[PDB]
Amino acid sequence: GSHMTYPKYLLSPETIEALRKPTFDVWLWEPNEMLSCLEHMYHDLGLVRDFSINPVTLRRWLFCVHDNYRNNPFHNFRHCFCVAQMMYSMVWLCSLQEKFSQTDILILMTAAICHDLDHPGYNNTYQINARTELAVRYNDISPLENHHCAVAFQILAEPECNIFSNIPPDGFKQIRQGMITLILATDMARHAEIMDSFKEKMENFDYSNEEHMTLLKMILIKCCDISNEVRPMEVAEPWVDCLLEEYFMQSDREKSEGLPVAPFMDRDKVTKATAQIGFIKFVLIPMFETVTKLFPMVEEIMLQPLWESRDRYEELKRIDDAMKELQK
Ligand SMILES: Nc1nc2c(ncn2[C@@H]2O[C@@H]3COP(=O)(O)O[C@H]3[C@H]2O)c(=O)[nH]1
Ligand SMILES: [Mg+2]
Ligand SMILES: [Mn+2]
Repeated sequence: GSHMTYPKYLLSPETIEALRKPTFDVWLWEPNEMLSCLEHMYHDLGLVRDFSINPVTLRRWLFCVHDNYRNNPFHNFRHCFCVAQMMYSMVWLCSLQEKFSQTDILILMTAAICHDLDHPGYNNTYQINARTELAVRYNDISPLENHHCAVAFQILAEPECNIFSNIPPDGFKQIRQGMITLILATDMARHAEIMDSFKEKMENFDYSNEEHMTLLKMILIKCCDISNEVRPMEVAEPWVDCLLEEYFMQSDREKSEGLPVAPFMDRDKVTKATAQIGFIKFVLIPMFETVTKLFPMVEEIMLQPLWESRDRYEELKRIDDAMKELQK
């Protein structure tokens, strides 16, 4: 309803409102628009207010985080924007502010933004098997994730980027610990371990028990990370071709360098459909089923799109298969 046009990085009222929901079209926007969005999130969640974040530093820091993501097909700035924007969505969808402190929100949000810093676009198995410098550096223990985390704090140690410069040190120590746990929790090698620890607490969940809360925070960041398929089908789908783009780059290389190839990155055997049916049925549906025991509104906003996406890929596979029966 506006009297004149604004530049793009002046988000409109429509965009700001849309940003609260997981229907948001994470493809519409260029990096500067995404930066303004992340910025708005910090103000709107009251984090600028409650941690005295100098607002120019907030901007400088985000631009700096941006600079430290690489131009990978999948593990890129736009992916961290998805993860952060889904977390933002979740704060509203689950009323996380009723249950969590502002320090906990700061952790969730900053860990979402930082959780894949400087990802080289080849996973931990490649690093370990190739004996990369990262694998040697981190002794084969969640090397990518430990690195993302280290880069996060290197950025924050530069004073012009230090969004925590006005938090007292006890606060800093606490945010740092949370963020480390959360970013490390994103390594999928630990998925069943973390899911088991959570389910065990979920036998008698207790919002006043820090250990219960830490596990909830780890499940929350894990949901957000692997949440592409929760989004509308037109927004979700292009991500799968990016993921395969990386997975196939890795397996080419592995083949070429004599290293073990994983069959789920095997060009000859893998399909969008075959990639997503299992990942939806046996990773995403069940994780969100348990979150849903705490947050039942999660069913309708997030389990439904997943059921729909599983059903669609199942159809797709039926036709892809028909189609390779014209071949070979
Ligand atoms: N098959 C499939 N795997 C995914 C999908 N989304 C995330 N993953 C995997 O989950 C991993 C989680 O952390 P990263 O974001 O470091 O790398 C991710 C992918 O390997 C998806 O939509 N489909
Ligand atoms: Mg990761
Ligand atoms: Mn990620």
